[PDB]
Amino acid sequence: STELTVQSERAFQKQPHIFTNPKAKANRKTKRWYKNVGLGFKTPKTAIEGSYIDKKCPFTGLVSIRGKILTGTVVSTRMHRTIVIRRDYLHYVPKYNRYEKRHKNVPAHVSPAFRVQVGDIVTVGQCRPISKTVRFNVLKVASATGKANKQFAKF
Amino acid sequence: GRMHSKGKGMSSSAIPYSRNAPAWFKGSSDGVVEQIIKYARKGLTPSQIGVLLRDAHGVTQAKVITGNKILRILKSNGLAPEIPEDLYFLIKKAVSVRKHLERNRKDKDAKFRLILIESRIHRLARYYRTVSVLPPNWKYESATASALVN
Amino acid sequence: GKGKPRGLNSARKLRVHRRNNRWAETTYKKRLLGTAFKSSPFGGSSHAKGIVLEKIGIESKQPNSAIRKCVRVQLIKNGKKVTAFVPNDGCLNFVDENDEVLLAGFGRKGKAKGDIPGVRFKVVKVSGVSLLALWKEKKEKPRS
Amino acid sequence: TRTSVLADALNAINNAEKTGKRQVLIRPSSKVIIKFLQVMQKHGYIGEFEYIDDHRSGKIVVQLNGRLNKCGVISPRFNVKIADVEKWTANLLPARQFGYVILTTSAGIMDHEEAHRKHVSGKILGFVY
RNA sequence: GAAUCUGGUCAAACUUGGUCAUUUAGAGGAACUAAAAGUCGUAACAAGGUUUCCGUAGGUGAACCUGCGGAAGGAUCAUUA
RNA sequence: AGGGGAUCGAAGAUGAUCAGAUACCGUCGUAGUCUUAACCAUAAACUAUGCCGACUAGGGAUCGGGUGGUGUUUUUCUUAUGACCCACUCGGCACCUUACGAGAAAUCAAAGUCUUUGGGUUCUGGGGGGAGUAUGGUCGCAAGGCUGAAACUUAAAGGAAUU
RNA sequence: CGGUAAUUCCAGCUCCAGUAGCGUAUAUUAAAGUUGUUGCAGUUAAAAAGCUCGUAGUUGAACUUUGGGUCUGGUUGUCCGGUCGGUUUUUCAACCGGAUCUUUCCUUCUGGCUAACCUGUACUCCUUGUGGGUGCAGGCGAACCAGGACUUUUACUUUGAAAAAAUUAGAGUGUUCAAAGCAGGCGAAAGCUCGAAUAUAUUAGCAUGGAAUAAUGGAAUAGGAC
RNA sequence: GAUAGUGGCCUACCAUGGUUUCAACGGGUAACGGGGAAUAAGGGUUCGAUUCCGGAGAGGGAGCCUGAGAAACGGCUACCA
Ligand SMILES: [Mg+2]
Ligand SMILES: [Mg+2]
Ligand SMILES: [Mg+2]
Ligand SMILES: [Mg+2]
Ligand SMILES: [Mg+2]
Ligand SMILES: [Mg+2]
Ligand SMILES: [Mg+2]
Ligand SMILES: [Mg+2]
Ligand SMILES: [Mg+2]
Ligand SMILES: [Mg+2]
Ligand SMILES: [Mg+2]
Ligand SMILES: [Mg+2]
Ligand SMILES: [Mg+2]
Ligand SMILES: [Mg+2]
Ligand SMILES: [Mg+2]
Ligand SMILES: [Mg+2]
Ligand SMILES: [Mg+2]
Ligand SMILES: [Mg+2]
Ligand SMILES: [Mg+2]
Ligand SMILES: [Mg+2]
Ligand SMILES: [Mg+2]
Ligand SMILES: [Mg+2]
Ligand SMILES: [Mg+2]
Ligand SMILES: [Mg+2]
Ligand SMILES: [Mg+2]
Ligand SMILES: [Mg+2]
Repeated sequence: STELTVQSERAFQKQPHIFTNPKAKANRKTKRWYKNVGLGFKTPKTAIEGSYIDKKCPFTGLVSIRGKILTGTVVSTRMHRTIVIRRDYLHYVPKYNRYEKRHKNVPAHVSPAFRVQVGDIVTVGQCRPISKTVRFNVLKVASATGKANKQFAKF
Repeated sequence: GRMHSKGKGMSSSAIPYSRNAPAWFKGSSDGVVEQIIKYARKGLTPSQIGVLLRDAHGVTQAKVITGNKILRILKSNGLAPEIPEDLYFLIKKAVSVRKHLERNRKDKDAKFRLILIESRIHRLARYYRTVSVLPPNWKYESATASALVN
Repeated sequence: GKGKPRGLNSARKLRVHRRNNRWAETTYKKRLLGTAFKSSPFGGSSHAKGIVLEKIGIESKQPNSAIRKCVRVQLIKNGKKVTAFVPNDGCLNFVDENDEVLLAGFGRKGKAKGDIPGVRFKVVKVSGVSLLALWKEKKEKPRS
Repeated sequence: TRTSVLADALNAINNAEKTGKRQVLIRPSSKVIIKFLQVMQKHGYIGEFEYIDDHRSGKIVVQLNGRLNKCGVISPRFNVKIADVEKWTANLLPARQFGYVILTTSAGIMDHEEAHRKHVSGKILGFVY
């Protein structure tokens, strides 16, 4: 998520082993490293052009997307740089030949390359453990604008 | 079979088979549209306008002649109200009840009725939010409701 | 109609409802509360050994009349006191005070048998030897 | 609320048959219902049926020969898994020789025999004999 | 490079309290069941000899009785004009 | 807790009746009955029949509305209403006769369209007692309410009909 | 059952059942449609909340490509055994597919191989021929890849891949039979040789075919599509 | 910082989140989990300490040495019993 400033805390935040030689002056002035995650997913222009940092970004950081790729609706954005994803499914109870509606919340990491509101459907990829509960990293946000084009009813 | 009473009635208008304009009716769709617009300007709700059309003029149904429903037409011209008509009416009704209650307190039947009305309004509100006719946060209370009414 | 929900996604309700209902079925209740361990003189076991306190004749319920010849026993495992019927015509004079006795249930699953009121247990073995054996004169009681 | 239309139709048909009538008036009318009727027709449980256009939902007039002794929907459309069809057949049908379990598969609406032949399965609908 | 030793760290345990859980003595008290040749009536079943019930309140030796409202599971499917 | 307090009347007095009779019957009679602010949340709060929807069988009634009758009367001349009269129609409170369906039967146009078993749903029951008790919550100023056991006990308790 | 004829006690004799076994106790399963998803009850037997509102839950009208035709693969019945109890076609069938054409795209190209003739460049090895093919500039690409470009998202169902062995179902096999075991079998009885199969488990994940059913999404300040 | 390495695993500074009527949390289990077992129309119900596979533990709790591998107990150190 980030939210403004970039150079905002006690330590200088830089991409490790990326050097921006302060003698021969470049076009970008500071070199930005990125990679494409693969699996058919696309690295956004917000990630390449941006000034944000993140070690835990799947594009500009050090984590690698591998294993399971899940999808679900966003429940909570409140905690910084991460998210909560609800993941509705049907559990088959065999005795009654019917289905229970079930739940399971997946906490996931949000790269500051994304604008995520509560209720957006999000594609999330598995990676190396990031915190106590997080194993997943947001790859694609599917709800793009909602109705930000024509919000007002007047023709 | 009704929504808040034990009532079971089936009284309703029965729309005819033919979508096409009735053979006896002349005029023009444009004319009809103009009339509708005029009515809207004057300050009438869709239903009222429709009724007027049915009665004073040769209009059976607006969709039969023009190709569009009255509300749609209103919207197109930029005349459809801030609150949908039915909802507004409901709100007004609720307000009246509230006013009555304010005056006389021991009317328990009235109070009961008010609750029903409120519930109905809430239902309608929910529907509207889902359809996004109302702004998706619009709530109904008391003072606010009164303000809306007036 | 029909009181239950039917819809293809009901499942949970069907489960929970069934669970709730199950508690009205007495055996199930017994199993789940564990009343075989907490209450009941035998600790949910098929047999129990006890020490004979005294020999008590018990008057049967109605239609019938006869002194039944039972024994007041205190069980070794917990210390609970129970009445135990001594089967067959002689047999009561095989028992004696301060004697170790092996008691089974009566055959009603905790309930009292026939006409003998408040008695839920048989006497099977006195001082290590079967009552039946004694009765048939196949073995002898090896003192106490 | 009219929760199931097909069910209603089937019940009506059953009622008509039991009382000995030679024709029914089904009132809401759907695609599914029509398909069901067609299956019956094919198997000869029903005569000529016709769809009145109301410009709203529909209305079906069905001729009954008298051979149909029970329709019947099985309501919460259970997902039947090929090897499971047999069990259903055993349950619902009065014999092993005749009668049909109508089940909606992705290959279309058909009787169980047809499904077997085609090697498809899906959700159950109803039964006829 | 041993004894020894300064700070940590993990941390068994111990002293006095508090707390939750399960047990356990238990002066007394209030129950219910079983056995149904004790005592006082006869409450209910017949219009049960004041029709029964029910909610509730009071009263009583005990069934119970008496208000106020209700119900036939009532002893009435019944009085046109 | 105020106001009201005519009647009727738990308690009480009190006169009979009875072996007893602080019971029925008689005469009085505080509280209550009425009301204003609070509370209470239960009744055989019963149609002892949950709600929504579809379909199956006739028959008259009746209430509310609406249609068509050169139908009757009203009369201030046509009238126009109104009230009737007939016929149809939706909605209601019911009822009558048959069930070809149900059901243990009493009975039921639903209590029908269920071993030819699946329209959608909420709640409740699982032998009789113990017991709507014990306990723990919780709500009540209180009476109480909602929630609610077990040990133990027992071969029956019950339903509808029969002579 | 037993209070003086006890078919029920205690014995004797007969007889019945199971039998190297049979009884008793306590669980537990079937019986139990007495836990009910299949599949129960609730007017009177236990049971419909006093009544209404109401969030979750469960459930929820109908409606978008249907119809035709043209060929073309099978697969069993038939029509004879055309045959040395088995095997090949036709007269024929229903049944399951495939390609199309019907106002029809089935994701689209940036290219690789364009298999093939839509071809026609010399026209003929040659029965009087449009039987047949040495043969290459324009070019049908589905015969496959290797890369984009993004693909409404499910539930459901399909075939496949995985669900250790033992256990279970089950093929083979005279442990003398059987429970078992994975052995064995055939010789000249000089050495040779079958074996040690298959099938299940559905919950979840993976793969693919399907597009009925059930849901979701798109163009209404068009900031829509080419 | 620590670790073989990921990680509130721990530390500092900061933010206020995370889970929950689709039962969180708590309580119970006379609970090791599974393969499986008993029953046996179909659906189920009950059991699985136990020969195979996982996991724990060596009276209870800690703490470590040696080592590729142990927080080992037919190794050691302590405390409690
Ligand atoms: Mg209706
Ligand atoms: Mg409603
Ligand atoms: Mg009496
Ligand atoms: Mg009396
Ligand atoms: Mg009763
Ligand atoms: Mg008195
Ligand atoms: Mg007196
Ligand atoms: Mg008096
Ligand atoms: Mg009540
Ligand atoms: Mg009731
Ligand atoms: Mg009971
Ligand atoms: Mg009776
Ligand atoms: Mg004798
Ligand atoms: Mg059982
Ligand atoms: Mg029952
Ligand atoms: Mg009852
Ligand atoms: Mg639908
Ligand atoms: Mg086997
Ligand atoms: Mg344990
Ligand atoms: Mg277990
Ligand atoms: Mg185990
Ligand atoms: Mg154990
Ligand atoms: Mg030991
Ligand atoms: Mg150790
Ligand atoms: Mg040892
Ligand atoms: Mg060891």
